[PDB]
Amino acid sequence: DQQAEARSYLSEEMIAEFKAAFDMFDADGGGDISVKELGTVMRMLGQTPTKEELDAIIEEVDEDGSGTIDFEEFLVMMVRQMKEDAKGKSEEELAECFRIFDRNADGYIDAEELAEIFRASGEHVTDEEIESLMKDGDKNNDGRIDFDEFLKMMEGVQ
Amino acid sequence: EEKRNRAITARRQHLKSVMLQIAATELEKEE
Ligand SMILES: [Ca+2]
Ligand SMILES: [Ca+2]
Repeated sequence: DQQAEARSYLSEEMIAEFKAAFDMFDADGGGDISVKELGTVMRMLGQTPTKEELDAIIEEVDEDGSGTIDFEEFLVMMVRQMKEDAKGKSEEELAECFRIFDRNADGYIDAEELAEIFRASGEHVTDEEIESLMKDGDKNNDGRIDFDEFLKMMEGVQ
Repeated sequence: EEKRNRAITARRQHLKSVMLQIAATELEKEE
């Protein structure tokens, strides 16, 4: 149900990598893994919950208590954790970056405005790069990105 | 095959970090 959201919130290459690790600890080959393997799988993909937090998670996902979790369950949870653990800029400071980024002040940052950004940087951002940044950032697909969408994209970024 | 995407997500996460700097930098020059 509230899964597709979690799916949406994650990029294509992320869900592609998450699987990889998941499948890795899936001998049963039933798109299933033991809750005693969660902590370690979550470690492979950046997350570092404390054993007490991993216990909380196990209680949430596996409520009925079978000792395993599927991939859609993995997703939904991984995303919540990623969010919880977040440690990026606040709303105030992130909104100021936004207005720096919105040249015409239409309430969006568009493809063109995007590449206008890395120009100030000494880096070389490929056309696709710009397109992928907007791709994951674009959630209603309006072709651009508004503040609220800019928040998610900036979630816990340093 | 999955090494690439690992890189893809990395590069992306990095560019977002850059964005914040560019922004920050520009926000100081506003003085
Ligand atoms: Ca704009
Ligand atoms: Ca959008």
